[PDB]
Amino acid sequence: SEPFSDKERSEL
Amino acid sequence: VYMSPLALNNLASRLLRKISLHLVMQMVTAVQQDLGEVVSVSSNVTNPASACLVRMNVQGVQTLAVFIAQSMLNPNISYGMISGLTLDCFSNFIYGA
Repeated sequence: SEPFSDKERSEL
Repeated sequence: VYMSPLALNNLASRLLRKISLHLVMQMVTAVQQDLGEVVSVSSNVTNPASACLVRMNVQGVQTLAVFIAQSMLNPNISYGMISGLTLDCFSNFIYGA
């Protein structure tokens, strides 16, 4: 639960 | 490509569409809670160290990385405009560093 991963170039 | 606007615009257009970075970061929270301990944040005192721990967002890292990325694929498609270049910005160690 510590790391939340991000795919970048995301329109959140 | 560098001779025709149209041709270059398409090069750039595609150069950007392809960019994809995959990063993993800790919880915005936990990092605060951690430095918060390392510096001893008095929830009453306003001081440099304490203040910066709030302008800490994830979106920033996204934008920053993606930039670092394209800026590395082809130097002739785009430029960046740095923000906050005050005359003596360097006297603000954080920004400076």
